[PDB]
Amino acid sequence: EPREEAGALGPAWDESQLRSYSFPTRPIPRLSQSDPRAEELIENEEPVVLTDTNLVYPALKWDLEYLQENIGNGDFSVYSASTHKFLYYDEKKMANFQNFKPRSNREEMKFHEFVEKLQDIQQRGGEERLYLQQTLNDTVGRKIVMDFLGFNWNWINKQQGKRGWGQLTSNLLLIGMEGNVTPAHYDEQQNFFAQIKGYKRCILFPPDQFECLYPYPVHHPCDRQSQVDFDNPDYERFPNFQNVVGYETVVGPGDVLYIPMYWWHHIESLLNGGITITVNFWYKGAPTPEYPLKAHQKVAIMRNIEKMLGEALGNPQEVGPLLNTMIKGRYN
Amino acid sequence: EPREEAGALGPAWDESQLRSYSFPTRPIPRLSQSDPRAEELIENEEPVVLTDTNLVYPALKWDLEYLQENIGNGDFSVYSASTHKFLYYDEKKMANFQNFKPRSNREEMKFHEFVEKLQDIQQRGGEERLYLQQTLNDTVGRKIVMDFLGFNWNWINKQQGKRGWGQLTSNLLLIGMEGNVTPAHYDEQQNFFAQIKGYKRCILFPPDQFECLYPYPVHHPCDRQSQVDFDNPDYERFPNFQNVVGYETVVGPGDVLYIPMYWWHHIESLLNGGITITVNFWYKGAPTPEYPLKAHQKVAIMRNIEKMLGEALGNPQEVGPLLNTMIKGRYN
Amino acid sequence: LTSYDCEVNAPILQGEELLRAL
Amino acid sequence: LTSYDCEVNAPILQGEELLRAL
Ligand SMILES: O=C(O)CNC(=O)C(=O)O
Ligand SMILES: O=C(O)CNC(=O)C(=O)O
Ligand SMILES: [Zn+2]
Ligand SMILES: [Zn+2]
Repeated sequence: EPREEAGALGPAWDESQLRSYSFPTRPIPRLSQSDPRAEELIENEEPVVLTDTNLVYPALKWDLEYLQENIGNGDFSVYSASTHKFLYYDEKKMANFQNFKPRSNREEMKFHEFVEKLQDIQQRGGEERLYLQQTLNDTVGRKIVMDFLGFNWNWINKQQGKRGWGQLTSNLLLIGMEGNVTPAHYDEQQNFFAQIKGYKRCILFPPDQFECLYPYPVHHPCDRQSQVDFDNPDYERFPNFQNVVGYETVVGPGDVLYIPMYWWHHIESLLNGGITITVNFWYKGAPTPEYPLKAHQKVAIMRNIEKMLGEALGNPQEVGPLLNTMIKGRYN
Repeated sequence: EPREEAGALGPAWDESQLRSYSFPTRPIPRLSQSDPRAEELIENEEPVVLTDTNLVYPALKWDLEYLQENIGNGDFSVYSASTHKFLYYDEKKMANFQNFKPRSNREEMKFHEFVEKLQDIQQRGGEERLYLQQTLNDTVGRKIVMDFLGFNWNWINKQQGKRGWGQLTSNLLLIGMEGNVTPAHYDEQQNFFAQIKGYKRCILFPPDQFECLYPYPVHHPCDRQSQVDFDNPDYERFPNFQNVVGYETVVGPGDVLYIPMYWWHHIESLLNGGITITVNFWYKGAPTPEYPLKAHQKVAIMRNIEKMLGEALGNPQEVGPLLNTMIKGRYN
Repeated sequence: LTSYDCEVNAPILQGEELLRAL
Repeated sequence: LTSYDCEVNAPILQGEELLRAL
């Protein structure tokens, strides 16, 4: 049930703002950072929404005006799409799949340019959609630098130390239009996902649901993304999607969602909820040291096999036929 | 067409002595050792029957009486079976497949014991079948040692040198009853197969027919053997067996069949042809050094993947499910 | 085999380096 | 990956060793 905003400002959002899907879900726990149960969850690589870390406390005031004024003159990657779905793709892998035609294009622009584009669409009632996704770097301005420095490093550093994680590799700034969706995928890093403006519905699936989510081949540009179209699932090609079960939540300003490494996640900015802003914190996982093997370890194994085969055969397109040749009449 | 034996002794064998199968074949070339075409074939890892190497010239006089008298008091492995089919199995791998029940059993005995058993079966009109298969070693007697030393080492050593092969690992003595069959399999060594007494029909398939022959899993005791029952093929489990095409020949005393590493072979002692005797020469292949990859190289790759997965998962029985999980909805 | 890389839905100063520099 | 073992339908003096000894 949607939470009530302090001061009797009503419900933060309602059901009608959620897209509808074919699968059930259970709620991710929302807990205080001081609650031992939250620590148990993170330690165990299970998701949890933390309500009071103050992780990005100083960014809570951010909005397009403040960012345009302070974020510098660096370039920003902005994706453009004609659908609500922003399927991630790896440009470096495009050569090996000449027939893949991305539904979204990346354009580099200045922040003011991004803001202007958002304005032109609104005014012209256009259907175009934009999603800015850009790692925070040295070119940001003074005020932003001050804000960044005011993040709760004390808490997040203890988290990094307590779990044996590797280094912070980056913080991605995500600014999206209402209704935008990042389709289901898994990342190979641990993520603290800090919501700043607006509301995002996050649906997660554990690594042991690999069989139900059907990731693209490792050498395909959509490596790590699910092939299933959540809006129109093809149960013929992906029969086990009929067995998928999610853990869901809606995060708002101030909330931090722990998205554990290898966990699938589908993220959507609420319909009619305005622009969203998020900043993530990506950490390399702990080192690989016992049976029985964990689901995520098996996933690590499958990726490696695919990778080795691709190199050994000299053509990634030869990966499938060999695998098929290996199992038919033998293991299936 | 069956050859004519010197001195007008008639046909060496006839069609009625061949078992019947569902697939077609083409003849393997029979050539003189001095013929350049024979050298081209071996160089290219293609089968050839050499008619005049004199490779085991001194063994042409061997028969059960001479061997019983001269082969020593060492132990001999003898397989016993109630079917004509002597499917090879690796005893060391039996623990990992508790449910595999071999159709043949191995018994160690003295040569005279083997000969006696052959006699008791004949006399008692029994249906039992025996196949002796034993590596030649130090315990053989003086006369046999003399015979072995008289093999044409000059020719076979040049062959080993010309092809870059590794060392002679062994020579297997095979003594079989008429009608015995060794079902289709591939060996990881190069083989010069020297026929001594009786006639054997040898049907070979190139390594690129892997998809049609359906070898057992690498960790299964029948690793390297085809799962298809040539006498009653199940086209439902093994549909591509309907596309298999063999290279066949019948070898007799004095002939040497080159069976190239990784080539499938099915070997049968002619029906009503009496006992057969053969001695093989197994050499390690040349070293692994260019695209496009050869069929046998791909086979090498598949074995390795299976092997690595088995070790990595800690249970070979987990190999299939992981592979299946890797391809369904992804590569198939 | 059990070893893993660090790929995510973003291309490869930032992270730890950004922070320390600041 | 392309590397291979030397397994055949027989268990593991003989071969080269038998010959030289003789
Ligand atoms: O917020 C989004 O739309 C996408 N974010 C992620 O997938 C992520 O942070 O790992
Ligand atoms: O002769 C036989 O029955 C079996 N021989 C082989 O499979 C071989 O020599 O490689
Ligand atoms: Zn992600
Ligand atoms: Zn063989």
